[PDB]
Amino acid sequence: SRILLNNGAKMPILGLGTWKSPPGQVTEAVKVAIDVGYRHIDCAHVYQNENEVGVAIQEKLREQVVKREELFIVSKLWCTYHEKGLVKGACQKTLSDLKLDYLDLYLIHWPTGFKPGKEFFPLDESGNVVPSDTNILDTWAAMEELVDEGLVKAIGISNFNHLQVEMILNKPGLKYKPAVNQIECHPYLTQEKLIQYCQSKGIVVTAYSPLGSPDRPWAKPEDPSLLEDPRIKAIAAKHNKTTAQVLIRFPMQRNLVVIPKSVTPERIAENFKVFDFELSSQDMTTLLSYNRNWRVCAPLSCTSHKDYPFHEEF
Ligand SMILES: NC(=O)c1ccc[n+]([C@@H]2O[C@H](COP(=O)([O-])OP(=O)(O)OC[C@H]3O[C@@H](n4cnc5c(N)ncnc54)[C@H](OP(=O)(O)O)[C@@H]3O)[C@@H](O)[C@H]2O)c1
Ligand SMILES: O=C(O)Cc1nn(Cc2nc3cc(C(F)(F)F)ccc3s2)c(=O)c2ccccc12
Repeated sequence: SRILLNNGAKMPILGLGTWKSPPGQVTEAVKVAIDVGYRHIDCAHVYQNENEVGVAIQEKLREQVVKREELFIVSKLWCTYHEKGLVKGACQKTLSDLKLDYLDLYLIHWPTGFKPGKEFFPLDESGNVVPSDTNILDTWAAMEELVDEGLVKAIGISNFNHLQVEMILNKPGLKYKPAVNQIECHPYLTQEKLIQYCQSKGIVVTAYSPLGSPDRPWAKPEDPSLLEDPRIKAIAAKHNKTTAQVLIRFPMQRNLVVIPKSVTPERIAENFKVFDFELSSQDMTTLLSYNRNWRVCAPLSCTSHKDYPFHEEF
């Protein structure tokens, strides 16, 4: 159920995603997730619900359902906080909201720095994202100070291409290698080259949007829909599982961590019931064959940033 990180800690391979979970419902989702066995929760300041996630963890600690040491809590440094002088503050905001004294894992959320300010997505008069003049290495160094201060046990990156990861690995005077690279990954975006790269460097990959993010706010009706793909439904039916269950078990058999999101109690329980079956060799091969290089997260508004990650092949 856990994968060994390069800081000596073990990370639960199945976690709960919290992007688009309203504060209205996320407290309940987390409480239930913890009741049915989740120990990993994936969070972010930009998700605007960390207080409410905090509320649920604190209550379950107090109910004596779980202890802190058994929980693996992940958050992410948003783009507007890449300046080295802003990083600790941003982490401590997250810590305070979550009502925690440490994070198990803190990620650079995107490789791209945006103009610091109140707005999460600063756009100019004409809709282009306004970048900041930060660079990956300076931001990484700032992430390193958080480990050395005991605020976070591990640090990592998200949405970095293999050259951006290589930049960090080759940093003269590097203090900590990234532990995790969290990237979009599912049968329509199978990431074979970037996964092979990361795992060859002892960097654990976390798969996000594993169900295709049907609730992503820019969805178009003509877009491919993983959960409704009849080819996947057919794999599911043969195993007497749901398509979500197939889609969650798929990265697990690639030695990935996976973080499906739900606020629906029934689905939170369903999604965790994936350690009682296996996908066969043909199933895995079949699912990888559905790759189309289609991304949930890849906005036109960011494509001119110097650090945009998705120009490179991988
Ligand atoms: N690092 C980054 O840049 C980044 C980017 C995107 C996502 N992430 C993380 O990855 C997590 C997962 O990705 P995601 O939120 O984009 O989407 P996802 O997990 O692929 O899909 C979530 C959608 O699927 C529905 N769903 C969940 N379980 C289901 C089931 N058993 N049957 C049918 N529908 C089900 C959910 O509905 P209900 O909730 O209404 O039940 C929701 O609409 C995020 O929440 C976030 O923590 C990180
Ligand atoms: O961030 C999440 O976890 C989910 C997420 N994704 N996206 C699509 C994005 N695509 C990006 C692309 C870059 C890029 F690096 F590529 F330029 C940088 C930043 C972003 S945000 C959003 O617009 C968003 C808005 C609010 C809360 C969460 C999200």
